[PDB]
Amino acid sequence: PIMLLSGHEGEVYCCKFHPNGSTLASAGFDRLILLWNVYGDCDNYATLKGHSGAVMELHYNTDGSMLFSASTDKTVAVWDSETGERVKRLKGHTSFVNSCYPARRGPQLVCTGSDDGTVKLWDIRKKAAIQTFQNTYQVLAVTFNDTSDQIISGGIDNDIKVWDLRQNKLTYTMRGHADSVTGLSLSSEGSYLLSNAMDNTVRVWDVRPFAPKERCVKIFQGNVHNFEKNLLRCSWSPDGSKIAAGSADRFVYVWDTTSRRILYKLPGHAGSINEVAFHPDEPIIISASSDKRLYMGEI
Amino acid sequence: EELKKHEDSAIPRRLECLKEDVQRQQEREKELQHRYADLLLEK
Amino acid sequence: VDALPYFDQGVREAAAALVEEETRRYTDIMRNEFERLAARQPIELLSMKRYELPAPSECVNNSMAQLEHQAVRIENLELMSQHGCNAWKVYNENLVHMIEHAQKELQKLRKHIQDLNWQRKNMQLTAGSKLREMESNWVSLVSKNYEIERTI
Amino acid sequence: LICSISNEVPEHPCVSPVSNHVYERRLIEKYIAENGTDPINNQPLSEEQLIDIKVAHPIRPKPPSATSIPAILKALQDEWDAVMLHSFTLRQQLQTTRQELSHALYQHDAACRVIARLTKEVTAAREALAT
Amino acid sequence: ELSHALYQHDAACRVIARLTKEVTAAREALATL
Repeated sequence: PIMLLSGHEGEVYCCKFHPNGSTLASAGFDRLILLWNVYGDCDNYATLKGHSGAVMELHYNTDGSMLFSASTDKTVAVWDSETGERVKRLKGHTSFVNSCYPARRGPQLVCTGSDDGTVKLWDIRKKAAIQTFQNTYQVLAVTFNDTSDQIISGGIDNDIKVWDLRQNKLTYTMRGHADSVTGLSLSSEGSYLLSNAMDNTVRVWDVRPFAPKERCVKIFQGNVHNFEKNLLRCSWSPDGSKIAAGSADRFVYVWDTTSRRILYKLPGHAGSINEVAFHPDEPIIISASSDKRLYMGEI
Repeated sequence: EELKKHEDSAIPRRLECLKEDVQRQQEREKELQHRYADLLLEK
Repeated sequence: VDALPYFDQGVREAAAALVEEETRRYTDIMRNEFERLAARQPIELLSMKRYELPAPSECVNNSMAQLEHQAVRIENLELMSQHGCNAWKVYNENLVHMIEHAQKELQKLRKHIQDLNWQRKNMQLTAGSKLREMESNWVSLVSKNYEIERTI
Repeated sequence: LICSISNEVPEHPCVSPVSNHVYERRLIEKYIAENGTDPINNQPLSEEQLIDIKVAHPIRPKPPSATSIPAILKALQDEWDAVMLHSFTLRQQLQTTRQELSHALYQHDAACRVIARLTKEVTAAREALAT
Repeated sequence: ELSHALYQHDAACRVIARLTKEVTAAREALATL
């Protein structure tokens, strides 16, 4: 089956799948975070309330107990996935929080970026910023490597930047986007980082202790951005074999991580697509878009 | 018929060996970086 | 145990020598007696070579034998000619039903033989890729571990 | 169409109900008295368990040169020649299969020792590159 | 038994051909290093 989900009154910007594949989380412009049953009759249970701005990005921690939510109200909330109670508010950035990531494995860490041009490292136990990286241009997307040593940030400067937690220096610069980067994501192996950008280029970059030194490992095409200037996010399949990235042309694009052939171009959406997610066990795709509906495609 | 049954078992054993052979290779890769990473600490 | 036939397109004489070097290191009665003796010796037991030759002027018996068998012969050729070719071509039809059944089994075996090989082919191509993936990763470490040490 | 014992084309075929296979009555009747079980499947089978089958009968055209004379002399001689020299040659074929069996299993076990010897060799050579 | 052996013998024989060439590659690699 396909399965069509509806309920969000406004644009859906992000959706994720619980690490154990039992539930979905979704949120957008409404300001509500909805939880869904992946199986059964695809029912909706708890609604998380308390964000005053729109929800720009959701993530689960690796355990699926904590759900992180960057909002436009400058606050990043930490949510209990079990009860739906709010845990903490990371008040800190002076402007909109565009995105956030939670470090897997290591002691609890959270990274954020915002329109104030800074990137901040948070320890959820301190109620204060740990480190600050002033960039100079607004920051749109940010992710940790698997070792929790490096911060990867994508902004409007067309240059993905890598930060060293110990040195606090600009370690790496990646050139190869011609325009703003709207969405970043690490492979489950730590091996590769996936990027979307206005230039309509999906680029994979490889991050390793020993690097070729010009890490434009692969380039994919199909994915269109337009006058809506929506943030666009991309995801890796659980096994790193497939790449999905949303577009503004109503199609979900899925590519073969090797041959780079388009495996799927999927319709059903009426408007622009903001995020595509893969179920952690089975070939199921959750596609979230601005038309306020979700699809559960099965491959 | 026989070639199918004896072969099908041999491949898991072929792969599983190379799988564990790969796991050990990853460890040497995983440490050698850290010594390079510690070059920046002395600076 | 594992040796991919379909995938390995690229030694038999070499491997034969190594296998050769490990090899350098390591109910019937009387019937059966006369039958095995006849086959071993390569001699068939002689029959009655008497009835055909004989001679005019013991031979009174041999003569009277030739008559009764000749009358039985001429009666044995009468009942054959009465039916004639109808009895022969009726058996010829049976032989065509017997033949076609064998070649149907030739096909059934042909299909299941190619069907078993067809399943093997996919397995060979599945793993041969996975082995290719492993070797690429193997060579990457091999040089990665070096380039880490060179800089240290 | 044939019998599953002698390799005949049966004159009175009879089918067993434990294993669907047609035998000629005389040859299946002999097996049950020797040891009361089905020859192919080795399942319990008796003479009453058998079921006679019917067909349009089999016809052999007795040759044009058919008399008591060739049938006694030439034809019967050839039949006991053909029985004798075949089973002797078949006993020769069974003897070589057992000899060629021994050359197969020895060469097989010889290969097993090479693999076991090379399995210790390869991984330790790969390990030495890792070290 | 004859057929299954001869097939599996020459099949197991190809294990050696593969094994020998890899073993050989490990020697010059380590030797030259």
